[PDB]
Amino acid sequence: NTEIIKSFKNFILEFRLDSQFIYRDQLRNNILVKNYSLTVNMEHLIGYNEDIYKKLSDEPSDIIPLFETAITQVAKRISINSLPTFQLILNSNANQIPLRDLDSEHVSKIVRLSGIIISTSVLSSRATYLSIMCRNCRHTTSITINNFNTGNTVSLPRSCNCGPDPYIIIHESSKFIDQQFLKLQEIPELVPVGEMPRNLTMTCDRYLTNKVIPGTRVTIVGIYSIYNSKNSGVAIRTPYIKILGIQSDVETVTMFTEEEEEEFLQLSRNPKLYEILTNSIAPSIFGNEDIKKAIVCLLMGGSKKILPDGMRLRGDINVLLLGDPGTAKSQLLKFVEKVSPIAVYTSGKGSSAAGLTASVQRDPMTREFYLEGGAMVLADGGVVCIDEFDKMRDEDRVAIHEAMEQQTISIAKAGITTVLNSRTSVLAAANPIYGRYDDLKSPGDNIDFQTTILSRFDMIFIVKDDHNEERDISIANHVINIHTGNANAMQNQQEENGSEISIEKMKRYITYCRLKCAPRLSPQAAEKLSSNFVTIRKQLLINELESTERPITIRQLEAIIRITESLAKLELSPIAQERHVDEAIRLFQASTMDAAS
Amino acid sequence: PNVSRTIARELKSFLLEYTDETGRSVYGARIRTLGEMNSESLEVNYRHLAESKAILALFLAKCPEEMLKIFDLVAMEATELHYPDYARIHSEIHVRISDFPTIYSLRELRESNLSSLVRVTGVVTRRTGVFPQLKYVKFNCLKCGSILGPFFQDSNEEIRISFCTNCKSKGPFRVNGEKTVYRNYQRVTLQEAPGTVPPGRLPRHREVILLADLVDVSKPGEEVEVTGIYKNNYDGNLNAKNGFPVFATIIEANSIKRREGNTANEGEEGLDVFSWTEEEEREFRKISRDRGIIDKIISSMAPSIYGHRDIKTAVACSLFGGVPKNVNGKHSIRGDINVLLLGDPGTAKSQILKYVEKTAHRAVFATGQGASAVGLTASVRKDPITKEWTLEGGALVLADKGVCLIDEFDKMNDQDRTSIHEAMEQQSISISKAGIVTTLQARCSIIAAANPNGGRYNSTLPLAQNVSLTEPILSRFDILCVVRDLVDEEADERLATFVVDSHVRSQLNARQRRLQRQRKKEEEISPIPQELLMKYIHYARTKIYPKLHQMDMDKVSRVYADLRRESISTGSFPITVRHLESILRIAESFAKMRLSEFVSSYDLDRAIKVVVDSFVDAQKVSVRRQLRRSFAIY
Amino acid sequence: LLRHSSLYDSFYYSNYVNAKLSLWNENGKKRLHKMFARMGIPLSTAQETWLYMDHSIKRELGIIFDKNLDRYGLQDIIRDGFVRTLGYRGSISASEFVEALTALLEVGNSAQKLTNLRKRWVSNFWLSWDALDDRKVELLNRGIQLAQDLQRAIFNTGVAILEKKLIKHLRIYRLCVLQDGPDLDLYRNPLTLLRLGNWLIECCAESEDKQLLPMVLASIDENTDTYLVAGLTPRYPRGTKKPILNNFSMAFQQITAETDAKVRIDNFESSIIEIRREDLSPFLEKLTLSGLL
DNA sequence: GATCGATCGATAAAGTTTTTTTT
DNA sequence: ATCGATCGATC
Ligand SMILES: Nc1ncnc2c1ncn2[C@@H]1O[C@H](COP(=O)(O)OP(=O)(O)OP(=O)(O)O)[C@@H](O)[C@H]1O
Ligand SMILES: Nc1ncnc2c1ncn2[C@@H]1O[C@H](COP(=O)(O)OP(=O)(O)OP(=O)(O)O)[C@@H](O)[C@H]1O
Repeated sequence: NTEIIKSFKNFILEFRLDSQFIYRDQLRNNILVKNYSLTVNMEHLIGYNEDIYKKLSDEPSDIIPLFETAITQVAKRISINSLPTFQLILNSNANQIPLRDLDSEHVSKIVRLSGIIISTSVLSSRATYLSIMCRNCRHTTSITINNFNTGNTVSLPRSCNCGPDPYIIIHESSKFIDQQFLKLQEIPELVPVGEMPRNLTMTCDRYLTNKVIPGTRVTIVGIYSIYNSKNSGVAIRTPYIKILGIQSDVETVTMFTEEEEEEFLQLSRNPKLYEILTNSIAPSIFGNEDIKKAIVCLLMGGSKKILPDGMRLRGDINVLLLGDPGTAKSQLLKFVEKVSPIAVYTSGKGSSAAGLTASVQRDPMTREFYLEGGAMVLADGGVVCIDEFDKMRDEDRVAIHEAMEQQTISIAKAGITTVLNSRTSVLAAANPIYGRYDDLKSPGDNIDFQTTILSRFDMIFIVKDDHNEERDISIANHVINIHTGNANAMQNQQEENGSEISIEKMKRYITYCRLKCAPRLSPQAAEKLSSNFVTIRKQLLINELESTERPITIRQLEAIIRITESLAKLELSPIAQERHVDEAIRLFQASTMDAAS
Repeated sequence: PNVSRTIARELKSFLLEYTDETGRSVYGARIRTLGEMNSESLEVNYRHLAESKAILALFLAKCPEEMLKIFDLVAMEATELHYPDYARIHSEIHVRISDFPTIYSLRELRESNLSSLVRVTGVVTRRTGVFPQLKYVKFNCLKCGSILGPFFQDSNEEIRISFCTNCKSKGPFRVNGEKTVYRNYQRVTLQEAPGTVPPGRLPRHREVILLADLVDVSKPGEEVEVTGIYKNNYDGNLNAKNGFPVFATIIEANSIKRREGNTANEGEEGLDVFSWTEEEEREFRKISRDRGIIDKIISSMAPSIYGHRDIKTAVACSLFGGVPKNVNGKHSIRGDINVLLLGDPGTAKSQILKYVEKTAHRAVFATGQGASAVGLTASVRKDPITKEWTLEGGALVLADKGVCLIDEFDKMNDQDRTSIHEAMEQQSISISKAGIVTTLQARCSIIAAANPNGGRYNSTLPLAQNVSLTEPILSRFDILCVVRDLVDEEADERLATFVVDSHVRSQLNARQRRLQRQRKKEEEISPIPQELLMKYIHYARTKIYPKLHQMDMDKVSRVYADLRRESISTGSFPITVRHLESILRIAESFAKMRLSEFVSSYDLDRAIKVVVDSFVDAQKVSVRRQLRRSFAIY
Repeated sequence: LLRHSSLYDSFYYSNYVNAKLSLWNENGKKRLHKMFARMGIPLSTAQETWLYMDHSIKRELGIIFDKNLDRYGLQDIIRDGFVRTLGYRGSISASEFVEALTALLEVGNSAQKLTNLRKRWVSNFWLSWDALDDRKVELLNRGIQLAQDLQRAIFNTGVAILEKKLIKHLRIYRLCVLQDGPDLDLYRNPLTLLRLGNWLIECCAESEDKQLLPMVLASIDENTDTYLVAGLTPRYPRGTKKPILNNFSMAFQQITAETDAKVRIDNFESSIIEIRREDLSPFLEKLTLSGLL
């Protein structure tokens, strides 16, 4: 109402805490750079009046438009015409009833949720300012459609003998807003008896869209209003969420503040990063020092050279594990999932290997095909994780050969044939032929036939089962510490708070130090690896005279040059050194003699 | 009329003044308890239903639904005096009805059954989600009074009119948006489950319309049986057959319960009471503060089978479970215990798994051949004619405590066993075959019924020579129960004179006299009967969580280290980091049965001396030398 | 901490008020779900149903708390109270305000390790004295969020020792020796220990018409058996006609004069001393005979 | 009361390459 | 866009 409005233009130009005067001092600061938006922060709003909140929190749609018009008028005042309407962004943190209140009282009430968005759609257009002409008398009006009860808020009237529906929609003086129809999925840990999860639907506005990629946790605040589409028995309807503010966690397109890198620059000046991360990554893993160094260089990566001709160099690494059960080859892999920016966990069976890359289907509108799914289209930049590279006998091998070593797939199916980009990084952990007897026989028979998959991977660990009767009792001392008593929650808060790094700071950290520094190895260091390699092939061919066959080829040699590029991304030095590169071969030379044994 | 106003007085007296079985105000106690949880439900006892139908059989099977609407408004006043102002929250209550003495299948419905109470079983097929329903049609004119009050909309009939009490014109009726509450609505369609049916024929279809506080109680695939009313909706339009003088079928429901088992009862174990209110919870503490309960419970658990002790120690420990102890931002911890039996072909190993299926709360029995490599876990069923590729799981997502029989289906052993040994290792496994990348959560338990190639001692050599199952999948279990029977007389009669007496185990007072006959038939030597012992496992698992201490730990350090050392130089099958994890896990399983939250000293060496002997007793001829080390543990 | 936090959370320390009545762990979640459950509490706008919507709901508490007069007799809840405001930014009263200062004094960080421990409490003291002006605001809330978990932390062993049933009524006092449970590290500083006793004096705040004596506890975290043992005061259930002060400090002069083998009074308050492990067992043996009340 | 004229509302659409277990 | 049915007005 007008009276209500008189009670908001007189409130969002003098609200302040103690001499900062903030809401004029950001609205001006948001009219210079074109954004046209507010962040009210409703829990901070309550200082005026509980009544004016309660005329909002009990009734909808009317309140949003009245508030928007008041803000537009104040914005107009802070100038002296090209002036668009604004949009609001609200945010609070009460608690998130996950997906349980459905119809009881939470219809058109303010609500806060948490989910994982999986499926985006293409953009669209709805109008917000029109100009309408009649057939009979050339009448001219203008009707604005701001907020919604989707369309059919108000229809085109009959007034201007005169025939009905005399009006049309011209396209010469109009404005448009875009919706999304992105689909929210439940975070799959908090509905536990035995059931599958469900899903909802949500739309939004332009100045808060395209802020999400699928594969992230998000929190979300909004309305629970109801539409009705006539494409089921009783006159029913359907639920959806009009959303207001995605004040989620980080993106997990590199814009952020300066103090986030201030401590990072204050940490990177300390030259103790490489030895301290091996403890600070996995706080519940007994040592395993050689493997732990390989995981931090996998997550960072190398570079990508598009050198001045057609071809390119595949600048990344892909580790591979195998070993006996009970030796941490599997439980380590859930640990790399949370720390990655983008991580996918399809670790089982291969899951119908043609469906790993891309899939088509008949689509219900227009009876057509296009491309929808895939386990590799969403995992660019990050890392996938799979297992069991023995009993996928059908088609796992034919589905990763083109997927690796060029990362340029193209689907030859009934519709398109397009080379969509990929920058993926694979990771796997398998089993040999029941472990023990394989390492007590002729040392082949690990992958039963093919060496051609092994030559695409580069870095291979082989763990074993010793009987060291001394350190094992410390391991038996180690597991009873974590498993009950939970003193490592209090030990790794009394050794971490000055020395170690918590689990969530690295997710902040890795996305910054990758996306800034473009490094290059030292040019005079090229004498080192060339002098290194020539005896390794001699160390190879000293074994084949013993009637021994299989695997070392040159692709691992151009992988070590990516390995020495990896820690240069860690130290963020644009040039490499020789104390740098000798520790890198120190990691690989502990996996050169593995081919001998 | 007006005499039905007195009917509410005539039953609030007849219900609330007295509850049977020596008073105690049974129905007068379960009212306030479901008021405390704020869950909008009530029950009716069948024996009370037997006594509250004497003047009401001609008001149940004659008029089932409008009798209930006047039955609903008395239950408010039955608790308004008890809980004042309870109507200010959610303003509504509706009753539910318990079991009924009919056994109708899906086939046996005629005209005489309609507009009355019905009871039928089946299975739930394809189902929809949850919508809101208008439930109060505030009608709207255009020029006259546009508020005709919130109506009472029916089922699929679209109850409206053209003009009444305002004009007689063709002005249509519209909506507006003031104070119209919503109940929900969920149309599960039902298929007849292929149990009690003359086979070799087709299934038959119905429709079920649920109601407000009965949404999503069922899961797709699981067996249910429903008690409700019958209704008709002569829509005058059908388009599979031609239009004809026919009418459809709609079954509205008042209650729903889970699958039942061993359908031979007369007065219990068909109604899921599971409601430990007064006579149970006040009692169940003194049964927990005795000194030999764990020496009494596992002896009295499976009563039909005398046998060797250690299996009943293990299989009782399996369904008692441990704890899924979460942690900070690091790796989770398995909270499950997975036994594996090994038996001679002819000992009682197929029965303990059969008996434990009843005594659990939920189960599954996928056995032998025909177990698909995917059908255990989730699978994608393809779309119908206008739909999307959705996710319809099978066995393991339904079962939280499931039972399989992986003995030696060798032709399919190389198919499915790559899909069960990652339900434990990378626990909460789900898959993305040509669909969506998701991860369901299933903290399932696994028992097994392994079977060697012939006799139990098919070799002297270790178990890799005995079973065809290889090493690493076998190491995903905790313990190997193995049986022995060569030649005896006095131990042979101890089964032989025992099992012969088991075959000798072949109206208001007389209903309870048969119930008193049910006491003595299982209380020959009186081994703590199963009328109530299963009734507290359900809150022995969802109410109590245990913890440990630190001063009682380092005795186990040499136990893991030396025994692993003693079995690498003598390598039959190894132990790893996970055996000791199972050592402390089954330790706190026993302490959960004291209802105690602690861990004593008596439970550790108990739990040690059930694993160390059961590992060593399958080695070789040289088990005799290992037993010379054995009493050093004791 | 109600106007800061969630009227929900009373869920823990309303059982403290039922420990002020009769119970702590057995029946409370079976008991509490009528009075403090006028709804299964809605979490839609709950941040302003303990801020704002309680205009109608805590005024219903204004008309509940005279019909909960008789419901359990639980009248250690009505208090006159006092409050301050700021002009904006929400009200803050003075009842919860002293609670933040105590907890923030705790956290916020041979025989040579004690110097690096004795210098910690003086340092974290200093980040509280500054918290009395508007020149700092945004760390006052840090004590608020560190209030409502440490109480959950201090309870997490109090329910353990109460169901351990290791409180031995010897003749006059009751002896409890917390040897080692979990989470032992939060008991070096003495200010948590008086609160732990303040919860532990209330579990024995039933009738107890005879034997109204407070207890003496014991704990250890570090080397050479420091054992910052302490005593309490008995408490009246608000019916002082006999102002009982202390009987222990009189006897504390005796045992610091008789044995003289690693006994200390170096800690400041006389209600807290130190004792060695092989001397704390003959500590009570001179105390069970010396009746000095 | 019956007949004629005018106005308003309702009526017409189409399929056959990928992917699952199975023999 | 065309055809059929229903309602209103006029004879
Ligand atoms: N090196 C290690 N350090 C600490 N804990 C370990 C280590 N190796 C295994 N564990 C422990 O083993 C426990 C269970 O592991 P899990 O049962 O998943 O092993 P697994 O998958 O059989 O081993 P593998 O991955 O070799 O097959 C985990 O809680 C983990 O703490
Ligand atoms: N110890 C026992 N006590 C009582 N009955 C027994 C015992 N052992 C066997 N039986 C009886 O023998 C019958 C045969 O079933 P049994 O348990 O031998 O199958 P099984 O050999 O275990 O089958 P599988 O080897 O396929 O598991 C059972 O019905 C059971 O009643």
